[PDB]
Amino acid sequence: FVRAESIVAKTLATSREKERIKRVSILEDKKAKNETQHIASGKDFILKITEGLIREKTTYDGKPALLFIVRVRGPLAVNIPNKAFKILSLLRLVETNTGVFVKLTKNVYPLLKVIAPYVVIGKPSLSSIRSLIQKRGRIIYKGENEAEPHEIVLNDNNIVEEQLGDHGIICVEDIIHEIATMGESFSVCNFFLQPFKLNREVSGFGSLNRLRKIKQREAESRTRQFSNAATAPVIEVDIDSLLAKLN
Amino acid sequence: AIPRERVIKAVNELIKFTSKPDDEEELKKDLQLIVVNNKSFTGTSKSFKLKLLNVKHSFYKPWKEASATAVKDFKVLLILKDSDIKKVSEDDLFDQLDSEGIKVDEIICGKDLKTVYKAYEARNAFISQFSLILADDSIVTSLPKLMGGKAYNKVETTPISIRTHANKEFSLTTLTNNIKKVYMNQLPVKLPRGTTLNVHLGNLEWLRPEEFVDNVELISEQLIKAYQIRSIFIKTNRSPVLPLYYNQDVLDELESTFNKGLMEIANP
Amino acid sequence: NDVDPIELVVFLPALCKKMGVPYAIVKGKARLGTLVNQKTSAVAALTEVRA
Amino acid sequence: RKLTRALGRGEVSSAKRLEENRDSYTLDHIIKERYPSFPDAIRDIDDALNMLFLFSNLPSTNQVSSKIINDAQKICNQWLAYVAKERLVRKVFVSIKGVYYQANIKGEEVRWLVPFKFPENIPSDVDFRIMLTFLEFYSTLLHFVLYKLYTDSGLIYPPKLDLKKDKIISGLSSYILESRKYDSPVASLFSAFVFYVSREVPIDILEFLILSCGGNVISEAAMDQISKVTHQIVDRPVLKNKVAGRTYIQPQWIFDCINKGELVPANKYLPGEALPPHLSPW
Amino acid sequence: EYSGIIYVSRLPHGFHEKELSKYFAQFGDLKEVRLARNKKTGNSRHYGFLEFVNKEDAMIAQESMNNYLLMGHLLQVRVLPKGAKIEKLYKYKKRVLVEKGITKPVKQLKDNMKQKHEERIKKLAKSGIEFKW
RNA sequence: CCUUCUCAAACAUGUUUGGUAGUGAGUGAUACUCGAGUUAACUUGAAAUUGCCUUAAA
Repeated sequence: FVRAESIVAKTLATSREKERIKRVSILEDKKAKNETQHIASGKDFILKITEGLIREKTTYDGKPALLFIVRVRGPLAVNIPNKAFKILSLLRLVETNTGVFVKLTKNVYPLLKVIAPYVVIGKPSLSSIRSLIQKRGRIIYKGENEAEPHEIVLNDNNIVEEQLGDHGIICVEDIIHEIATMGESFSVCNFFLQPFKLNREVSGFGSLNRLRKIKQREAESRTRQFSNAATAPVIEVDIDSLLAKLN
Repeated sequence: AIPRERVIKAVNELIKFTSKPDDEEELKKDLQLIVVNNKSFTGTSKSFKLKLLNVKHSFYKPWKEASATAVKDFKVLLILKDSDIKKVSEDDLFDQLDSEGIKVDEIICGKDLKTVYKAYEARNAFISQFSLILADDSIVTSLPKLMGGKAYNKVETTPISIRTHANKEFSLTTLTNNIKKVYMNQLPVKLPRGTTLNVHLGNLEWLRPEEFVDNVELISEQLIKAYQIRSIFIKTNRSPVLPLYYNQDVLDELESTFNKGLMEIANP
Repeated sequence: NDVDPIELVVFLPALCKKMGVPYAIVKGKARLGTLVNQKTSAVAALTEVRA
Repeated sequence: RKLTRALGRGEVSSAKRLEENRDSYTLDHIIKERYPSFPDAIRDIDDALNMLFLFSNLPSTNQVSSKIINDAQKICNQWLAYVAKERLVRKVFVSIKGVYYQANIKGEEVRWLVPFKFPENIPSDVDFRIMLTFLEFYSTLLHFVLYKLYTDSGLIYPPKLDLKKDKIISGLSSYILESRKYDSPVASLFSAFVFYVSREVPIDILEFLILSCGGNVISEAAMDQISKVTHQIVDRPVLKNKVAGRTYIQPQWIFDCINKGELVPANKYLPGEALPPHLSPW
Repeated sequence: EYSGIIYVSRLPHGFHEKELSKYFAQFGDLKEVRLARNKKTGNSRHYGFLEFVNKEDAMIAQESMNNYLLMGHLLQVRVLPKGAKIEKLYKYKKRVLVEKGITKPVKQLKDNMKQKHEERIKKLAKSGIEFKW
């Protein structure tokens, strides 16, 4: 059975999400046209939130950066609109507890503005990147004697050499270097790697685990905020601590 | 802009029109300016922000001084940020506006609108008792959902955006200066999507005809440069209009980054 | 509704009706106890509420 | 049971206070009962080392938690830092399963196994509860042993870690060991030698071996996050232009030199030549 | 007597045609669901009608949702009497405006506004208003 | 049974500019520009009978 209160709440939340996406899309179209008399702001803001929490709002310098994006559960009673779902599917983030690497540019920024309330965005350190790749590294490999490929752990440097040797990628250390420095064949290595399947910070429904869930929800509500302002900065959090908890 | 003797005669005749011998005895004495424009003031997009026009003579101070003999007295509402509501009090405005006699009767934030005045009846009862509403320009963009649509059907209940922050921090000095400037020099006017603009000049009992003439001449001189206006009239409730201006030559105007981002984030 | 002995509250609806006070019979003295930080509660009342 | 009652009644603050006001069991008395002799503890810590180095390389799952994995990683790093600083490693053998180390600790030989940094798959056929019980016991035992060894060497335990160093590379270099001639030839091996380790070479293995048989290490992989170099440790089929003053060797030279004790000539180890067999020291 | 038509009132903002159909399809098959909306703006008038294949199902829906409290609204559900079909309930959308054609020439419109000005002069003369021009 | 655009840049604490599309129903008079766009103000419990992603899981 389905209750009318849940139906109405989902309708209202979906309507608000659609309105937010509409306003963001209009602002981005006017910014792209760049000849518009009427606009709110004409640049990009990054809000770094660290730890009783401190927030620093900075202008986006525009130089291409490296981000790690983790798909978290979205706002309550929201059915994901078509544009946000399309961007998430193109980023290969259709399910939660999944992370990918992203090359941050001026063209990438409006996509993050669209998909802000479903992801957490951070700057991965080298130790976190090495931990992610050497702990959870998987590829889709088609053997010579296998018709259909299956997903296996990134255990062979020979497979890396035979798949990305034309670009000049020999080993997993080379893949790490390419991802870290964002050089050539960065996209090739990034999509050679599968999206990373993390594990939940709190699992279980005993009394201790429910208390941990309550604390986690309180902390996430305190940290992450839903601006719904169509000019909001992109929130950047401590992805090192997040990956320590999730890996 | 407007001939001085012409506007003086029009004002004298219209103020004579009231004194020939409920709300019938009180509403028929409010002076209105009509501006007829060739095109829409705003354009194809609706606007809720009130334009501010500066005049030589004070307007709200005569309103406060003449509200002493009215059923609904003159009141001021102040809406500030939820994070800056704690940094001020009634004394923090009294000690700076006691010289000018400007009294802020109520200070609220968005939390009060969201919790205490959430209900429609309570919100209407709270809003309708204020004559001048001022709000911080940061929170003024969320007010169409908080104060509701009934509050925007009148110029007196429509909020006025004021600059409260100096150097990106809450400056009580800038807040007080903007409050004083709004209360003394400037008046609001709602720009509609049509071609007729109605300006509430005030009440005949508030000010003398000389002050009315000076204020309306300054308003006309300021609004001539703003747009390509077409006609100007002066009227009162239950009375016809009187022309004051006419121009002709202004009439002759009557006759993918998103996909690039998707490509950059996609592999093929 | 589950008060034993029932005489403790069997007169309450009539008293509320005679005094013109809105009342409601609810299931669970344990539920009312969670309301008032007790194990059980035979009755709860709202007198003053916020604006 | 009481926490469940508080949560069911909806007293979140009371539940938080109950969770704060709890005491957990410790295994220190059991450790002291089962190992009255520190030589007995040293003779038994080999299985503890194997289990901890296995669990420090596992990914986090529903059964195994990030806290447990991080604690195992910390204690393994502390053990490696102690061994490298006191210069006590004696034998190394790189087998297809992993790297076997033998080190002389307190007059006793300890042999343990370190797996490679690759995502091993969980079989979902083992008793993780039993293994985690063993892991808790082993963690307590090795905490006791590490405390005693650091104190007997005159060092502060637990050693502090450098946060930016751990952000660069999270290994034994993170923990700096503070206070308050070694035995030739293995400890004195690679003295006054600076090795530029290439990217494909295993940095943790090479750095641990060189630091235990003291030398300087310059990691190419450390330059991603952002002179004295005598040797460069590389493993590639074709190599680019080479520094004239720098000797270019393969990683097996280090292992063979450690296993021999004497300094094996570096001529027999070149990036474009065959390699001599890597014999087991045992 | 009673038909299979249900009148619903005091609806919240999120309750619309599709929401009502989705909710009451659990009670029974719906012949037609309509919601009163404003003609110029696409905003509901907070009441609507539904038709059930079974009048007994309509009666069950009424006795189930007669005084349901929903987001501060005490919903009201009535069974319409025998007959009394529902009619003329259009699903209006948010109307937009656009400038139409202006076929009168500049000279004709200037003459029209000058004649309006002369008419205003005549009206001021008629109403005993002593003003110039 | 969800919860509302809480601001930007230019110049020297100040001046200019952009940024705000609403619960519904009803009463009403009065003027302006082409069935359209505008125009004093009054009522009301949130009022109402028909304008053709799944560990917020069982």
